[PDB]
This record gives sequence, structure tokens and C-alpha cells, in this order.
Amino acid sequence: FTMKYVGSIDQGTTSTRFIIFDERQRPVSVHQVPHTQHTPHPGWLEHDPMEIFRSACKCMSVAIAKLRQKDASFRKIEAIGITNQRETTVAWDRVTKEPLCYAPVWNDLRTYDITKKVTAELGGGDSMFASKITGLPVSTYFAAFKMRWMLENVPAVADACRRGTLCFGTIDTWLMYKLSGGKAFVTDVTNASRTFLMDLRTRKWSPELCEKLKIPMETLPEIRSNSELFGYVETDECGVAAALNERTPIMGSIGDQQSALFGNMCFEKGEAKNTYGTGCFLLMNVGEEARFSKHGLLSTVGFQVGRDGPCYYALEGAIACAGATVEWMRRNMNLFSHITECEKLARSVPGTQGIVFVPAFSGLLAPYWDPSARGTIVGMTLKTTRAHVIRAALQAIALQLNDVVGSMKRDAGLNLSSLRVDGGLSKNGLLMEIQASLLGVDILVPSMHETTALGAALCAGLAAGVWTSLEEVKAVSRRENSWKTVSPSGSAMEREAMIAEWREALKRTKWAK
Amino acid sequence: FTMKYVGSIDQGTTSTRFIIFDERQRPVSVHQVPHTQHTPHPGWLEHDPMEIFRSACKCMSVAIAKLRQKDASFRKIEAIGITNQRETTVAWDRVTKEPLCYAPVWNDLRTYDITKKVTAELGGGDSMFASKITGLPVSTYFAAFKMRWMLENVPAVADACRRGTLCFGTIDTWLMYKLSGGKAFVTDVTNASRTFLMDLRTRKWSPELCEKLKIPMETLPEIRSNSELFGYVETDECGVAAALNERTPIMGSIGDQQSALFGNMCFEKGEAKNTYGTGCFLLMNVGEEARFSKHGLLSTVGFQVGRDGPCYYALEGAIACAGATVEWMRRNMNLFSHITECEKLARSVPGTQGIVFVPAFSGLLAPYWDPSARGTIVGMTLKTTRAHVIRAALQAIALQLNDVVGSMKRDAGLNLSSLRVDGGLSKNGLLMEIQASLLGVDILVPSMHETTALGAALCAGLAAGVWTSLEEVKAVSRRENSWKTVSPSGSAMEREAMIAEWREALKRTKWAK
Ligand SMILES: O=[N+]([O-])c1ccc(OP(=O)(O)O)cc1
Repeated sequence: FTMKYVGSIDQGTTSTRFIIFDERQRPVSVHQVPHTQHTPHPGWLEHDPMEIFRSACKCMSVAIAKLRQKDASFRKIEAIGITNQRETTVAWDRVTKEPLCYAPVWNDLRTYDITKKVTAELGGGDSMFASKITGLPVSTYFAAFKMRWMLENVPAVADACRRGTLCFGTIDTWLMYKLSGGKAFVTDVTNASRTFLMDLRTRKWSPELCEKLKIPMETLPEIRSNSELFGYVETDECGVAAALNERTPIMGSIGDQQSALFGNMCFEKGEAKNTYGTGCFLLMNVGEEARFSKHGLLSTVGFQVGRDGPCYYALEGAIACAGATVEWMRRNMNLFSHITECEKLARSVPGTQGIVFVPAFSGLLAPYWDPSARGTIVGMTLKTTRAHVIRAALQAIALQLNDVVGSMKRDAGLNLSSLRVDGGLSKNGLLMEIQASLLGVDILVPSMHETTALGAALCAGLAAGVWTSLEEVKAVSRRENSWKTVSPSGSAMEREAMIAEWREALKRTKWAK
Repeated sequence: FTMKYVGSIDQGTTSTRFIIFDERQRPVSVHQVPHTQHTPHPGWLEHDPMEIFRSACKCMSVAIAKLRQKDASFRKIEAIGITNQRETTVAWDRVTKEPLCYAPVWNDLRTYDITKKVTAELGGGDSMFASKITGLPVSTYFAAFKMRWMLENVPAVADACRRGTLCFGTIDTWLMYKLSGGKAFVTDVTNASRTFLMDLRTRKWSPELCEKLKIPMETLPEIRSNSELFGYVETDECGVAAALNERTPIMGSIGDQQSALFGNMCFEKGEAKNTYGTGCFLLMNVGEEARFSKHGLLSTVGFQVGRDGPCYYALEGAIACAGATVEWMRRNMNLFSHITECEKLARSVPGTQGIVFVPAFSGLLAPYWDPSARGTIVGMTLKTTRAHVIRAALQAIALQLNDVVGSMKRDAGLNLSSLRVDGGLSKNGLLMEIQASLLGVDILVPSMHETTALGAALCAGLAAGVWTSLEEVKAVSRRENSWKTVSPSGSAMEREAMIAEWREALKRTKWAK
């Protein structure tokens, strides 16, 4: 007769949150705790993994306490799910159970040398040399290269290898270990697919790649699915085992972007979501068979519910961040003071009237991957004003979105039936409209924006029988969490012409070096 | 003897001033009357010649009246100089003593069709066909075309020519005619060199060009030098004769840009001035023989002191968007509000850190005439701020002058000796510093910034024997009216880098259509 509840640890780049969902998929208690963004050298970023673990734990205790106040009958959480910033890589010790050093983060660039050394000496100049095993190019992001760095550069890690005590893992594995008090060394397929060490289609580790990249398989955890028993919460770090009252299984684990994909109900092929945040990503569910990319996209696991469940696959494109760009204009250029001005300034003109603004501040991502491109504005006259500039920026973000979707259609051989939006600037109507116009499809916007956290809880709830199937999940959602829907409103010669402007502008972005 | 004074009528585009100078060259009295800007169609601008005449007479009597009140040694004006907006052309009747229409202004675009006709039907498509005679390209600015336009399109002008009663003249000629009572019908070599009817080398009306453009040599006045007896003031309009008290000679006449060149003492070859106004006009003194441009620059007369005395020639170049760029950043982009904030913001960063801001809003004038070039910013990152964008705008202005100056050096076979500056933007200390650094010459900023008015006052005063030579003229200024100097303060590698970024950036400006 009382509510069943599922727990979600959302371990992000800048903070950690615990969200408790009820069986109707509503966030009923939340707590958030930030952690320190250590940047020792230009271009490095690094996290304290004990800080992360303690944050996770504080979030669970405070969230649990806040719910108890709201619902005094609630005795236990059915299960806990983990979603996490991917690729960020932790090194720890099997016996001390303690980190050997700080965790270099997804967008950290200390792995640059090692990246060229790998392309050159292991894959003769082709970045895409192992893209049929991993689904990925050689890039600074991926875990194996951070792993490599910490073996070369960090004495205690180099040391711990010798002794057979060295564990490596992405943040899912790290949290999941420490929560288990040391008893669990596992990872899920979505996180593993970002190591550069896993085979995309088998979802097993690749001895070819470990051997080549010089990573002892002893260090690596057991790959499992996203939805199944990973272990139990058995730490009393900030009272957590106490607050949970019963022993609580961890039955969900999944990378943030996939988790947003899962939690926005993109279960069918052609369904896709655009997430905002510390980084911005478009993922498309492409179906049961992997799709590789000739147009600079990543091939990756969408989700796999259960060991024997079918594996859904995805293509992934990183774009510009509406948010970063908007904040830059406000805080660096002073083109407005508060975010409400932004949309009105953009709305106050009927177009860019000639200008294009390519916000390639740290290179061009998406189907272009040009790290020499820098932020550029073209076409300005004495009549141009900050309204045009702000507008052009929002157009620019829709435009890379479109080139990325273009690339996805080609690689995947499918259409994008719908785009779901989530992360902050899904709340800008004008942007949602231009996106809607340019892609020629609908843009869904949930009123329960909390969908990244939800994915992991759905994973954990499915596994534990809170919800019974993907069908029930979808139904409860349709029934409980409402969803605004933005429809296209463009010509074709508008679309063709705005893109034509865009094409010419990109030619003028090459700057660095 | 007693104290001597010289008056200067500074007849500009938006207002007329009268400045009385004392023999130490200090402005001791000023009055300024504006006049109406008639814009009968887009791109057209014209002026009321009798309103301008009345403004000049008002300014004279008020400035005089004000001076008697504050200076008991001021008995009379020894001579009057006239400086004027060039190219603006007035048509009047020898017997009614009055205009037959309003006066098309220098930047008036009604002459467009006529100049296309002239380029094809007389140049075979080469706008430079008569540049070796005139020093000038075919353009809407120059007076013959405005003369042609009024002949063709203003029935009263056509008629007056037929009766033999039509007078054409640039503003100097008109002012000197009406002040004369209708006696003097004269022009000075600097004004005449902007007509497209003068042979640069001889300084005579070219019978061929008058014949070819079908402008009759009977409509034109006598070309004299800048400094000599032109006539006397013989009107009592707005009480001017009663105020002058004693009969007063007119002994100086000089086009505004050349007047600023003279007033800044640029008497030797290699000496130049730049007015930093809305746009920039740079003039270099190239010496005693004409020099023709192979970089699109204008060849003109600099000055001529005394009838048939030595005649110094100049090269002239513009930029369109100097102060307009500061202003644009203020009103269109909100990068700042008060005008003091501009220099403050630009100093707050050590440099542009990668970015170039090419402010070619109305296109590139200067030695790379390109109307397809538009406003563009390259090089931006998330570290970029309005401070950087502002500093880059200062650098841009300085980089164009550099390019302009570079072309003058090539055209003349001379080094830039030094650059004297005036205009509002010369008060921007950082811009002058950046400019000295790039040109590797001293920049001279006069504290008495009334340099246009002074040029004409000096011409009149030399001719009247208030000052006896140019050496004396220089001596008094160096002594009395103190100059600030700004020396180069940068490395040759910072110079060469900034110019290399500038040249790279210029290749990205092509946009319009
Ligand atoms: O540089 N200009 O374009 C420009 C030049 C002169 C103007 O008017 P003035 O200052 O009264 O002569 C106004 C604008």
C-alpha cells in the first residue's frame, strides 16, 4: 500500500546528486554537493575521488532524511542506480582501497602526447585505426589513454601495477566499489564502451587493444549490463547504510549521456536526445546492430537491459553548448545582463540580416573536428547590433545540430523521428523553434527535466521489478510526466539558404596555428 | 606696434566656425553656427549656400564682439583665412548674385550614374583614365560630376550657362565671392585639385577635361595659391562689416584636410598628419613634384604659399570606420557606455591574445579597395572579453593607417618622418601608443587641437606679415602651443606578428552580396 522508491546517484563533472524516484517516476527527494575542479596546468582537469565518493554519500543521507520527513512510512529504497560522467578515470589499490592519485577528467589534455604516440606508433597515422573494435577515434578523452598516462607519470600507480594490487575504473566502477565496501569490481557496457578497450559488438574487453596500449587486464573490472545486481551498499560513510535501513542492492549503472537517452524513453531506433550540461551531446538510438561512422561521429552502446537483454546501439555527436555561448555573451561581452533579455533581443529582429557567428571557441566539434577553428563573426555592418549577434549564436547551435543529424542519417541509414531536449537551454523557446525548423522534426521537452538521473533509476527499477518492462515504463511516463512539443516552422529555401550562409562561414574559422 | 590677430572661417560639413587667433597662435575667440542638412532622397545630401554664408557672417561678428569684451588690445583683424569642406559644389548666377539650387555635398551619391557613364564612355572601363592629369579616380566625390549633374538636371543652371551668367565653385570660392560683395571669383590650388578639372602638374584648368566632361571654362574661377590677397570683406550681412570696423582683407584659402596638414606644420617632404575622426584622413607631404599612386591613393596639392611660390604636393588616404567603430561598439553592441570606458577597458588587458577585429562594416577603403569586405572578428575563445574586442578595434585602426602609410612610402619613395595627429580619437592615449609602435616614428599630439582652423589662419597671417616665414611659424608653435610626443614602445617581433595576423585576418573579410 506504500510507495516503492528507487535511488539514483548522478555523479556529474561539477557535482554529485542523489535523486529518489517513486514508482510513478517523480523525483521526490534531491540533494546536490559540488566538488573541486583542480586544474594544475593549463588544459588539465582532475578530481578527488574520495571527495566524489563522500559527496555521493552525503547526498544519499540528506536525501533519505528529507524523504523520511515527507513520508514517515517509507522504510527502504528498493534499489539504487548509478549514472556518471564518463571516461574520467580513477586508479586505486586493491588492498588499501584508496586512490593512488587524482582522477584525470574526460576533457583533460595531459594525454595529448600519448594520443599522437598511439596514432603514430600503433596505428600508422590513422586516428580511426581501431574504430571497428571500439567505435571510437584515438582522442584525449578516452579512459585507456588516461590509464596509460598514470602508468607512465605517477610513481604509486606504476608501483601498484608491479604488485598486482592496481585497480583502474571509470566513475561508475569507482563509486560501485566503495559503496560495496570493496566487494565489487564491475562496470556497465555504456561506460566500458568509452575505455577504448572494449569491443563494441561483443561487449567484451579486447586483448588486442590492452596488449597494444600496454594495459594489464588484471586492472580491469567485469563488464556487465546496465540493469542487474552489481552489489550492495555496505559502507557507513556518512551514515548511508544506516539511513538506507535495509541492505540495498545497486542494480543500475550507466553513463550520463546514455542515461539521458534511456530516461527520455528513446527505446526505438531513430529516437534521439540532445543533452545540455558541462558538455553537450546528441545521441541517437540506432537499433540492435552497431553503426560505424564515416562522418566524424562516435559509435557507442545506447543501453542493454539485463545480461540476456538485447543491446541497443547509438551514434553520438558533441556540439557547442547553447549555455556556454549564452553565458559567454552575457559575462564576457556584456551583450545583456540577465537571461530574460537574451530571448527578447533575439526575438526583436526577424533574422541575422547578413551575419553568421561560429562559436568554435575551442575548435569545431561535430561532423567537422577541426581544432584550429576559433570563434568568428562575419558579415557585420554599421546596422548590426547585439540582437543579431545573440540571434546568430542561437542559429549557429541549431546549425551544428543539423549537420550532426545530417551525419547521423547518413551513417545510420535512418530518419530522426523525434528529438527530445533536456539540460537548461531547452527552456529557450526561440532556439527550440529554430532547431525544430532546421531538422524538420518535432522537439519534445519534458516538464520533469530530471531525466538523466531517471535513466539510472529506470535501469535499477527494471532490474528489481518496480517496473516490469520498457512498455510499463513508457506508459507511466506518458501518464505522469507531461511534455511540451515544438513543431517545425520553416520553408525549404530558408533552410537551404541559412545552411548556405553557414557553409561559407565555416571556411573562415581556421585560425589557430 | 600693437597686438595682431588673424581670423579663420572653418566651414565644415555640419557647422561653420570663426576662430580668432593671436600671434602666439592661440585660439582666443570662437563662435559656431550649424546649418541644415537637406536630404531629398536616400544617398543625397546638399546644403543651403546662403545659409552657410550667413553662418559665417554670424560667427565673425559674435567672435569679434566676444573678443573686444575680454581683450583690450584687440583693435582689428589683420586678415582672414578660409578653410572648407572640399568637393561640395555651389552653382550661382553672376547677376542675381545667388544660388540656382542647393549644393550637392562631398559625400552625396546622386552623381553615381554620371560617373559610370564617364568611366565607360570616356575611360573604356578604366576609372583611372585621367588620374595622371587630375591625380584622381573617377568618383562621386569630385566637383566636375556635381557640376555635370546640375548642368544636366537643374534647368536654372542650364539656363544660366546659356545666358553666360553661371558661376560654379567649391565652398572657398563661394564664401570669397559673397564676402567680396561679388567682386572676387577665385579658388585656391588645394580646392581646385578636388574638382577633377585641374591638371595637377600645372595647376591650371585642363581645357581637355573641361571639353571632355562638357563643363565650360567660363563657369570656373581663377586658381590662386593658398596665401595671398584674395579680396576684402565688403558685405554687411549679419553686421559683419560693422564688426570688422576697418576694411578687412581675405588672404588665405585652403581645403580642410590640407589645412590640417598645414596647421600641423607638415612643411617638409615625409611629414604627415592623421585626423582620427569618424573616419581617418591621412595626408603626407611628398615634396615639390606630383606623385601618382599605384595603390589607389589620391594625388593632391598639399599647399602653396604665395602666388606662384613653391607648391607642395601630397598623397591622401582614408579609412571609413575609425570613431564610427568606437561608437558602434557603444550603441550597437553595449560593450561600454561612457566614452572614457573605451581606453580603460582596452588597457586592462595586455593585448588581443589572438583575435583580429576587421571593422570593414562599409567595406575596405585604404590601399585595398574592397566593397565586398564586411565586419569580422576572428580568433575568439572563452577567454575572450569585451576588453580584447575593444583593444583589437584600436589595433585595427592603427593597422590600416600602417598599410596606408606603407603605400604612401612606396608611391613617394620617401620614409614617413613623423606623424602629427588631431581628431577626437587622438585623445585616446593607447591608440596613439599602439600607432607609434607600429609605424616606428614619433607621434605628435598638439594640445591646441584646432589645427584645421589654424592652417587657414597661418596662410592669411603669412600673406599679411603677422608671421614672416615657416621657420618662425614653427618656432612660435614649438615655444607656445605645447606638443605631447609619443614614441614607439614595442618590439619588432610584436610589430611583425600583429601585422602578420592582420594580413591573415584580411583574407577572411570577403562577404557582401
Ligand atoms: O570623417 N567624416 O566622415 C566626417 C567629416 C566631417 C564631418 O563634419 P565636420 O566635422 O563638421 O566637417 C562629419 C564626418
